[PDB]
Amino acid sequence: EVQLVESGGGVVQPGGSLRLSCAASGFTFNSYGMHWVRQAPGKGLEWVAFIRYDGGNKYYASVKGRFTISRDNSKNTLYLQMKSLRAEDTAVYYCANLKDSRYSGSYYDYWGQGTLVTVS
Amino acid sequence: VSGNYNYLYRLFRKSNLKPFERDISTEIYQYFPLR
Amino acid sequence: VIWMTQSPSSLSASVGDRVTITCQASQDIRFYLNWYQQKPGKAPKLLISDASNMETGVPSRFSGSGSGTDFTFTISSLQPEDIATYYCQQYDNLPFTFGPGTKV
Repeated sequence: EVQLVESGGGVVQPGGSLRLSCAASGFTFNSYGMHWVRQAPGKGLEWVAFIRYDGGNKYYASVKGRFTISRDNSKNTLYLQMKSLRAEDTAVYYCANLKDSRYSGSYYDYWGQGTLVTVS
Repeated sequence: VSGNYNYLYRLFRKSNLKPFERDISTEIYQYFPLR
Repeated sequence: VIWMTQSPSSLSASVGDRVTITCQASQDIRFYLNWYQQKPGKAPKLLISDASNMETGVPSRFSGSGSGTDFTFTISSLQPEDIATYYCQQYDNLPFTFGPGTKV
């Protein structure tokens, strides 16, 4: 079965940093692009970042200049490095493979469970 | 004399074209894209 | 950046009623819209891709259509299991965006 497992959440102070990771299994992780999406309590879904299958091109949302997206295809692991975290960044962070006929080409839609990050 | 309205051009698009690219879509661009 | 909006933001309906949700894009995104359904405590589930294509396993009571800027999501007959927040998402260009979300 296909799984995406987020970890590395927790509580940090404003101006601090936190590195999140998502372990992938059950599918050809290294052939797909990957997305990060976050959702704060009381709000809707917010797209954060996207990285291509080869770890080459990177795209960012509100977070550009602070967050960095990367991956290691030998470990099937997706990373998100968040620096200069603000109170506004409190959210549940999901890793996902979003069905996309234009850019990633993914024909299947997968989501993790999400990890909570609190800034205070 | 009455005006030839058969010829059209694109005025609105979200991005610029690539060499020898063609775009004939008529979805209204943030306006009807052709005039 | 393409801005997405949905209407109504919240609707009241009973079981057996017909439910329609409107999604509107600030820019023409042709037929590259996804529809998601999210239940409390769970990750979003994809129901419709490319504006009108149904995902495998999705009940026939769900449907949708539209192109350009104006898209519609429909439930032909609301079930007790269809109480969720519905989102539309565009993937015509990066960055990708989700709508405000509609509460059923």
